[PDB]
Amino acid sequence: IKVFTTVDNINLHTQMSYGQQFGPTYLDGADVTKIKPNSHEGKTFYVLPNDDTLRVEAFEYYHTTDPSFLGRYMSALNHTKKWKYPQVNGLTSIKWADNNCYLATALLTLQQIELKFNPPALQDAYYRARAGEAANFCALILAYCNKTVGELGDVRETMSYLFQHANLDSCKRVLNVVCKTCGQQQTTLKGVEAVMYMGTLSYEQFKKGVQIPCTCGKQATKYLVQQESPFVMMSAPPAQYELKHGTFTCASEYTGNYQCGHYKHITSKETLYCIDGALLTKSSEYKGPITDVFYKENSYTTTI
Ligand SMILES: Cc1ccc(OCCN(C)C)cc1C(=O)N[C@H](C)c1cc(-c2cnn(CC(=O)N(C)C)c2)nc2ccccc12
Ligand SMILES: [Cl-]
Ligand SMILES: [Cl-]
Ligand SMILES: [Cl-]
Ligand SMILES: [Cl-]
Ligand SMILES: [Cl-]
Ligand SMILES: [Cl-]
Ligand SMILES: [Zn+2]
Ligand SMILES: [Zn+2]
Ligand SMILES: [Zn+2]
Ligand SMILES: [Zn+2]
Ligand SMILES: [Zn+2]
Ligand SMILES: [Zn+2]
Ligand SMILES: [Zn+2]
Ligand SMILES: [Zn+2]
Repeated sequence: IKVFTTVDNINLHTQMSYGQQFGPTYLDGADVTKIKPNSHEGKTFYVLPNDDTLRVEAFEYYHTTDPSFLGRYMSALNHTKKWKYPQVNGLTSIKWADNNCYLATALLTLQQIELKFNPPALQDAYYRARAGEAANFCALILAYCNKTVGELGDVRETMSYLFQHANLDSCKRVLNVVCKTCGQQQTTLKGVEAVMYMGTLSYEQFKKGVQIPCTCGKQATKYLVQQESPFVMMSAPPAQYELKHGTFTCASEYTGNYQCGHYKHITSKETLYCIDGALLTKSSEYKGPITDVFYKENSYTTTI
């Protein structure tokens, strides 16, 4: 049966009654390697790279040479295609399934922050996600993050993985630490390290100064001097926090114990919204266990 095989669903290649024929083969998420070619006449078949043309084309689309990627990608795709993606306040979320709470919180965050992905696979799926088709994008996140369906995940970890696979070259951060004995030292962060900070949740507290230790046991302060990024992520261990409307963009809510809780998404619009997969809850002021707060920026210069 004359059929079409592909590695990226972009460049298509036109190739008896699948392992001996093509190797590991997939058709819409399902592993058909142990099947025989009927209704599968002319359909596009995902195959593993086995020639140089497909090996080089696989890097053009996925920017990876790991032979496990496609297998881990189609393995996650079998579940994500069965997931439901409701539109909650103009945003695509995921109904609870296979411990996808941290994935849904990451999907809502990405729809509200500016990010340009370097791999065309992530970028092309990023556009399809905002439109409503978030299956191919959720599976790709699991593949790039080396995570599997059902495994427990962390929002700060998953975002950090994606941030490295994205264009944050123009993102700079000029920090200044001063010591009561050593003196004043200036540091500059560029890329993924310039948009993230684990420690405090308040962007204003980062500007006013945060107490950190130097080589000397004496306490030093670290304050932000210059920031040049479309957004910043502020992270801290889960504690109680009051989120004021208009002072932030979106925030992540973790409830439970280490590697044992449940993630919830909070966003700021005309009023504070709380998304729990397919559920919605409004509030004027919010207070709860917040672990990550996202703030929007463009250019900031300190007064000190
Ligand atoms: C869900 C999940 C999946 C994977 C995951 O991987 C991380 C592994 N890396 C290193 C490969 C982590 C998490 C997770 O829990 N993250 C949340 C946000 C989190 C939660 C907590 C936290 C709550 N209560 N307590 C108390 C407690 O546990 N007692 C028994 C009293 C601790 N502390 C944290 C401290 C630091 C960072 C995150 C913390
Ligand atoms: Cl690369
Ligand atoms: Cl499922
Ligand atoms: Cl869950
Ligand atoms: Cl990349
Ligand atoms: Cl903001
Ligand atoms: Cl949970
Ligand atoms: Zn070709
Ligand atoms: Zn790349
Ligand atoms: Zn499932
Ligand atoms: Zn990678
Ligand atoms: Zn010193
Ligand atoms: Zn010092
Ligand atoms: Zn208000
Ligand atoms: Zn959960």
